[PDB]
Amino acid sequence: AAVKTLNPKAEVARAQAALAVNISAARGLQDVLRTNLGPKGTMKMLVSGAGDIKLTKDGNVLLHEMQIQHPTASLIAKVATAQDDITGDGTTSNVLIIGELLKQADLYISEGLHPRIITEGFEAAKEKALQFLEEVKVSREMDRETLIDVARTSLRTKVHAELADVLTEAVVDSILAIKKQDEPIDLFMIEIMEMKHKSETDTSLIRGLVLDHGARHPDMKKRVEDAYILTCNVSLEYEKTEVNSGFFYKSAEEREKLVKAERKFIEDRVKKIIELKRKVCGDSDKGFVVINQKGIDPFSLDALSKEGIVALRRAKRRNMERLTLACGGVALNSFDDLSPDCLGHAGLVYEYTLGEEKFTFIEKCNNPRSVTLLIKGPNKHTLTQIKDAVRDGLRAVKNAIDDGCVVPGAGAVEVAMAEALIKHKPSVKGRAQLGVQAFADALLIIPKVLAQNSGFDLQETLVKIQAEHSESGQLVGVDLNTGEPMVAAEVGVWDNYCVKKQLLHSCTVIATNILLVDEIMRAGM
Amino acid sequence: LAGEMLSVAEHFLEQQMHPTVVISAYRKALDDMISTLKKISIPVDISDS
Amino acid sequence: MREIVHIQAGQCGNQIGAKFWEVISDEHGIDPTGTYHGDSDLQLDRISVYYNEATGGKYVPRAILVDLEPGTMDSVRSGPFGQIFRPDNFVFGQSGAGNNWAKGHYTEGAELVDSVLDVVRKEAESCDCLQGFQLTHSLGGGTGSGMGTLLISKIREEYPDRIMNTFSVVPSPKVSDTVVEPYNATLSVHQLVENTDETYCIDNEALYDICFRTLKLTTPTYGDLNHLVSATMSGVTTCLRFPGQLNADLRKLAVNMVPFPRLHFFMPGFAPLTSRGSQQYRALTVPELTQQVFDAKNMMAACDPRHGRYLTVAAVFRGRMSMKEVDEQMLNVQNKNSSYFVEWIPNNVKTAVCDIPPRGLKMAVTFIGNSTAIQELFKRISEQFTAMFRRKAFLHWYTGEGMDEMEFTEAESNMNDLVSEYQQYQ
Amino acid sequence: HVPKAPGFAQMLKEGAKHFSGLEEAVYRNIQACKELAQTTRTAYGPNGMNKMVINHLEKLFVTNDAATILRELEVQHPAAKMIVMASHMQEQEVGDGTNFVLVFAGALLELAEELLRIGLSVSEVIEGYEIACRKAHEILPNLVCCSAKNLRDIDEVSSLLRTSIMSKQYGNEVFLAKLIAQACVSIFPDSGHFNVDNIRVCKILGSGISSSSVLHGMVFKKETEGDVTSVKDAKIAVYSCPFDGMITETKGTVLIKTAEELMNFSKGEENLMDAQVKAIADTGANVVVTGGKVADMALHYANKYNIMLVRLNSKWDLRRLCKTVGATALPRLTPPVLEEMGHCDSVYLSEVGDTQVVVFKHEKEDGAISTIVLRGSTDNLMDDIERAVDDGVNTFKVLTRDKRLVPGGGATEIELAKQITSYGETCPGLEQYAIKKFAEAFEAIPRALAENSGVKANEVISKLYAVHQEGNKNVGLDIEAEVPAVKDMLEAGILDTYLGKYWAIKLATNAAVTVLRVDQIIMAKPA
Ligand SMILES: Nc1ncnc2c1ncn2[C@@H]1O[C@H](COP(=O)(O)OP(=O)(O)O)[C@@H](O)[C@H]1O
Ligand SMILES: Nc1ncnc2c1ncn2[C@@H]1O[C@H](COP(=O)(O)OP(=O)(O)O)[C@@H](O)[C@H]1O
Ligand SMILES: [Mg+2]
Repeated sequence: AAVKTLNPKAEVARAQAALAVNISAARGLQDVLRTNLGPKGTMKMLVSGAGDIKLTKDGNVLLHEMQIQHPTASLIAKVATAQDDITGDGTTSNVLIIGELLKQADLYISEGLHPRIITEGFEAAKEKALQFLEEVKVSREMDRETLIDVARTSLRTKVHAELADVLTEAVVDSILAIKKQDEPIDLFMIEIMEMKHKSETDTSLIRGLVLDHGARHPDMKKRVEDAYILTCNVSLEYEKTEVNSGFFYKSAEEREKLVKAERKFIEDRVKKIIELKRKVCGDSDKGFVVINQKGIDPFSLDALSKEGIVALRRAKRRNMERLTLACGGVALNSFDDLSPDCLGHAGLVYEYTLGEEKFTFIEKCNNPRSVTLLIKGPNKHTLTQIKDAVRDGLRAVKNAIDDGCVVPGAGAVEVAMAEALIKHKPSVKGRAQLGVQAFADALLIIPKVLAQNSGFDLQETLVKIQAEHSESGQLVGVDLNTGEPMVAAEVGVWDNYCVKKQLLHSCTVIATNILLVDEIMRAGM
Repeated sequence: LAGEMLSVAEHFLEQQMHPTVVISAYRKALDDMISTLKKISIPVDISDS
Repeated sequence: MREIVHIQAGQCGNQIGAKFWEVISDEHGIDPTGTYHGDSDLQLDRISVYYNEATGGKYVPRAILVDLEPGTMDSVRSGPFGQIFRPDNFVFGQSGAGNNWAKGHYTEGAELVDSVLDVVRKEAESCDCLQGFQLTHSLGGGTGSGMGTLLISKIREEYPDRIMNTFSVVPSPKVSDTVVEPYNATLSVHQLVENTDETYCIDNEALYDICFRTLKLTTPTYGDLNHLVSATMSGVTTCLRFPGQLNADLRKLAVNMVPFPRLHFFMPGFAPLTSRGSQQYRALTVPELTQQVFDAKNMMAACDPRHGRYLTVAAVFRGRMSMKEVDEQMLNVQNKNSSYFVEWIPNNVKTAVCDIPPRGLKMAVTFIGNSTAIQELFKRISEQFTAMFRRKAFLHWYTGEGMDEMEFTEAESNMNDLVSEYQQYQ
Repeated sequence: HVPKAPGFAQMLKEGAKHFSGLEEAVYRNIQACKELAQTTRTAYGPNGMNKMVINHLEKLFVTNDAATILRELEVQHPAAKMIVMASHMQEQEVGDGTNFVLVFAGALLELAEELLRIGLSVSEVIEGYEIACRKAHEILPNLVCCSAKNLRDIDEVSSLLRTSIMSKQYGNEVFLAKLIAQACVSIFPDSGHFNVDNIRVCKILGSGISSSSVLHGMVFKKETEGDVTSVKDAKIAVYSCPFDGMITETKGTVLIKTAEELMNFSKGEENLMDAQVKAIADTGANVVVTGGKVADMALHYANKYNIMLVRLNSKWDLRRLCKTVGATALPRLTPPVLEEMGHCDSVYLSEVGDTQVVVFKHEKEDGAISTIVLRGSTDNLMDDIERAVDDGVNTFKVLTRDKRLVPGGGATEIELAKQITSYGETCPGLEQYAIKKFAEAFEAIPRALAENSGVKANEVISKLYAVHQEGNKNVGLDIEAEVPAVKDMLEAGILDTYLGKYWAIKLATNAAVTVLRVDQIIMAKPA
């Protein structure tokens, strides 16, 4: 080789050699990740070097937390990273298309043909697959019963179907009360808190917010009803000047006068708070809660506790965005224009301690537009199962609201798309006739893996499914309980349109680029 | 078969049973398996091809 | 009050940070699984400064360990007393930095630093009065320059008024690890003179000749390297962790170390330096340890204090001694060697002492102070930065992650302005 | 000559291992959790044995409670950590029954290997266990025979707390039941939230367990620095600031410009501190407790006006003292205290076991806080009784949340083994085999009680089903002597933690299901 002459410590791979490196590594990631596609998949226990258990079967967490050092596996992991970043689900099915787009193409390239001829057939097959996907999508005007079946499909494939009935009520009802009137739903308004209280099948949907820090004073009230939220960003603790100044005093009687005077600017901020409580008709209970993102010294905590004001400290950055919408106040950065217009309202503000760790709850709001899924998993690894499934389910219902159409389920899309490429296979009129055949057989791995994980036959299932599609017009699919071809649009199994659109685009470009690689080498030392 | 007869023997060792009791039950079961095969047997004509 | 949260970010920060808590847990007598083994208020009063007391008597160190590597921080997981921290103070990173400054900011830093700021928020809940933060990192490391520069900028959005005491491991002028070390050293310091106030300079490869000549070590390693660095780290945080007559916390150290806020590069060090066999055959007096820190044999960086001039001198002693002999001994050097000191400062050498002895040594002093010794080291970094950027060598490793050619131009103009900033009073 | 087998399809690990299949992953997770079930089987029950466990810090832990054993054993198997963390959740929820999780889930996975190797796979064992687990939570309200409702006093809760004590302290079951009765009932919140943090244990090295007692107050391990150790009025002023004066926070610097400001500065500092100590002597205070340090001038006027000083370096101990005497910790220096004073009955000092202690003893108004002063011959014995005391405090929190009880000692698990077997015989499906194996997992729990008592468990488990003929539902185990002839449990008084039995079945079933879901294991290189 030429690279061995210039650098003697530089490995290389030739034309017929680098193709066998990328294809055999794509089969290595395919044979591992095909055991978790669908509800009948198996759980994978992932142990790191420390010893912690990461029990999950999502395709993005499997590829990142896997001890593999391969250049081909690093290319598929980057495409799988963007699939779980912008649209959630569609990561396990992403790798299985690339694992079949390189295996079905190896049957032609090794039999005399050139790899560029196969890539010309992939673009002509992608044009028909994109037009066929727009004909099978179903617009259902974003009904709240439709979004249940969309969230149920994404949640079953990550849990054992006892928590899928609980998490669907916590995902669909959370995504509806955020934004209205054709507004893009921000996913930062949903807080995900990890608790340990009861059990995994006890995750509820808090209509307000759940803060992970409690009151930092023992004399404060633990349960406050009909409260006023005062969201602050000022620093109530003692701060000095920016210029280094210090103090200078002569006698000991002037020493105590400087300690009283150095807290005057601090107590002026506290006197603006306790006078706001007297201007909101404080002849009742009239609870007051200050979340107060910046820290508070215990001198001001003792002053606010005597008036009956609960004061938290050290809040998050987005806690001044979620609580501002939930309480309806104004997140102030100063106390120069304090007014009752910037105050919030909550019917119940209470705390609870779980092993010397308080959790502040804010509930009973009118129109919060900001909720919190309270995950109460028993173990530490069970919290990672629900959190990775909630964000897989929240991004599934967010795409079904933004896009106006719903795409059908398991085999109602991939089988019908492969049959459309057979009748349009002589439409290319050239050497790329076998490229459309390699793309149509690669899309059939989704009914093949789902029939394999459920325990049924692989080839006997695909004959009966393609027979019911060719002898009818209904988009029939795979049933993971009986094996008979069942329609996915009637049983309540749906999918996202942007997932299937990017599965035809991200997997096709990354397959046409890998097949055109013939000089895998390592230089730079 | 020896791996399975020891598989069921491990269950009784957890039940605070002495190994001489299980072996004395194995020898009584061994003498009855030989007598059962001789009752279900069939004579063969060795001259038949 | 005056709580300080410690942030050990980087590969070299966790190796120093592993032995940083070994000195504090031994001097204070804090049991890792019990409650305490102190004797009086010299050790039991300042527990709440660096530790948060849990319910039952167990003490937890206010420490955050950040690393973009699972295998590096696993030694601090279940190794030399690493099971004492919080479980959420072990933020791992599955994507390595690769000794690249642009990769740790735009690729790794865009997804991790929102979670690292959550650990500082949970540590600040148990702080009734947050004094500041410390940051131990390195310039020649990927995580030390990636998760050390981006972490120090996002912490000012939440803490704009609090002081900062950064610890920076400078690269060595003797040996080199990779050719992107002038790139990582120029970019990390260029955002460090912007809005910080304290930064030390420790050279690890320069200490291999100190252990070979003075500490009598034939084959040194990383374990013998960080032992005397931890003695220098404990010398600065001595009056912060032990009460005494010369009360000077980090707030009093931020003012009386720098007359100007930009020229905040110091030269740490300590004294004496004894081996494992020749330690008991040596007496330690007050003018013996006070006159050893000014020479070149007690420097933590590869610099020469015999051709420079100091600005502010602070020294912390260990042991009950007469501190009036320290000021009278150092005032006689300021009259005969006035070209090395300041001409208008009547008391250049400050005094600090405690009543807690160190580990191993009987008496010990530390040297904290800035001079023009960082000026000659900043010229060699900009000299290597000039020859590499003029050929534009390995710029696609940086510009492919989100950098540009104008990014290195502004990083070269202000770093050469810092050379002229130290060139005025030299 | 000799060839070898290389990698085949996906061997890309740099020193890591990979497990897949029923034999390499599922059956090896069963055999690893089977060894933890046989480990704590000896320490289960009133006749259980202790275990001297040495952790990485070379210190001794001797106990018979399975919760603190797993915290010191450095287990590295991943599926074995799932049964350790499930037993840790039993300690955080109810505080008792952590050994029940290791026996029940250890028998669930052991009988799961007898089902995967005989027939159906994990798709029906998991669905077969969850059917019998939901039916197991329906028999538990039907097995409640007594309730901890009538006469909530120190006489009735002494017998209700004997079961949690005798399982770890068999010989000291009577004296520890009286010490846990005079402490838990005295801190009652008058039908409110019961706090387990308001009971502290002061380990005093000395004589045996017969000298242990419960004092209404708090007992510390510090000194006075004064001569006012005899206080009978006990008006306590609590401060969190250091009792040494008032210094500023920014820099602090005295500036002298003339000779009148230098000479009068020393006398002006003494008159400033004298007016602050005498300000609390005019209010009637006797005990001044601070959190920080105390200067020499503060000790000069504390002994002059005859007020006692208490140094509390811990800040969590300072908050417990405010709930003891009913005071408020003042962050500022000494004010004229209006109404935030403390009020105790007797504050004194005494050297007990060569340890000078400070006792805030409440004579008449006894119920604000309780402290159990334990006396032991060794420091390791006082840790084992403190584990037995804290299990008695957590049992009192269970009876506050749910007053129902079930007959323990083996009487509950046999009735659970009989009703689940009735559901298994009436199940017209292939999942009935896992339901009958779920009832046999309850059979091994009184089997561990008979093996620790030196009795043959085959004759013990045969008499339990013979006396459970559809109407008794109460006969457990009589482990006081050999040749059992087992009797009733309501007559002997062995019944405890129905809510403890409710969470222990739910957590151990979810622990065994989580192991069976693991079909493929990918571990990393350990460091
Ligand atoms: N209830 C169901 N019935 C049939 N097929 C399903 C069902 N739920 C999910 N699937 C199929 O499983 C496939 C993978 O789902 P999922 O694992 O959530 O996404 P990914 O595999 O991309 O991570 C989908 O293509 C879908 O068709
Ligand atoms: N007096 C008694 N007679 C018979 N059995 C008893 C007696 N006291 C306790 N036991 C048994 O000892 C067992 C102790 O269980 P234990 O280890 O305390 O469970 P956990 O670890 O969940 O607290 C109980 O299951 C109970 O049946
Ligand atoms: Mg017990």
